[PDB]
Amino acid sequence: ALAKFHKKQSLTKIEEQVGSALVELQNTHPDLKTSLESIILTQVKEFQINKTNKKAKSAVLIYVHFQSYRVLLSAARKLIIELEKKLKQIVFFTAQRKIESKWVKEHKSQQRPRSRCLTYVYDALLDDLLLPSTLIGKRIRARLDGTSFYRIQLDQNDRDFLEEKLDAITHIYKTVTTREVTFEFKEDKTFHTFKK
RNA sequence: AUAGCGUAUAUUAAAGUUGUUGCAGUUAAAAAGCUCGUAGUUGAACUUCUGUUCAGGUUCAUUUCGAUUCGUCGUGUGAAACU
Ligand SMILES: [Mg+2]
Repeated sequence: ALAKFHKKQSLTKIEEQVGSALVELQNTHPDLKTSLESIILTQVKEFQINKTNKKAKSAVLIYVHFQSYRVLLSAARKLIIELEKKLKQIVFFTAQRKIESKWVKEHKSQQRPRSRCLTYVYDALLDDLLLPSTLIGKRIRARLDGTSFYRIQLDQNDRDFLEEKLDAITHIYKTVTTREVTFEFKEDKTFHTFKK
C-alpha cells in the first residue's frame, strides 16, 4: 500500500511487495494488527550478498519512520519472522536517522544535538540489525597499515537468528557505513552471586 | 703571550652556584605542626569516523628501461601520505 509509506509517491518492486506484505500480516494475524496499524515506512533498500560461490543470495533492509520506532521494536521479533517467510529474503529494520553536518552549521541559534551525529548514527545500525538481541562487547582494532576492524561480541543464546543474517549485516554495513564488521560469539557473561 | 705584557675595579662565561630549558629540599641549607578556604595556577571522556575512484606532484623501493658523465633526468611499479 502507498498507505504504509511517507513519501507516498511511487514504490520500487521491492518497496511495493513490502507494502502489501505488511498490510497482509495485519489482516492475517490478529496480534500484529495493533503494532502494524502504527508502523509506517520511510524507504526500503535491497542489497545483494555476493559470495565467491557465484551464488546470488539477497536480503532487504527497511527504514521504519522514527515515529514508529518504539512500536517497531515492540514486536520486532515476530515481524521479521513473517516478513522473511512471506518474502523469502533476509529482513532488517532500521530507524530513519538524519545526520547533521559538522562544519556546515547555518542556524546561528541552533546547536547540533549529538543524537544525530555521524559517529552515533552509523553506530546505530549495528544495534538495529542484530536487532532481536543487542551485543555484549564491541571493539576496534588497528591493523598496521591503518584499517579498523570491528569485532563485535554477540550473545550465545541468540546464535539462531543472528548466525544467518551475520553475513548480510557485514555486507550492508560495509555499504552504508564503510566499516568491516566481523562478529564473534561468546557465552553470555552472567556475573551474579550463585548461591547454593 | 710577544710591540706588547702585568695590575685594580665593574661586568660575561665557566655557574644545572638563581634552574622556563635546568637545580636542590630525610640525614649536607631547605615541607610550613595541622585543617578550612575567595585571588592564582591546573582540569576526564563523546560530536564526518570511513570507504571508493581520479588527478598533480613527493618520496622511497626497484631480479628495469632511455640520456648524461665524472653526477643528474625521464619511465614503469609498489607504497605512503599530501594535496
Ligand atoms: Mg692573566
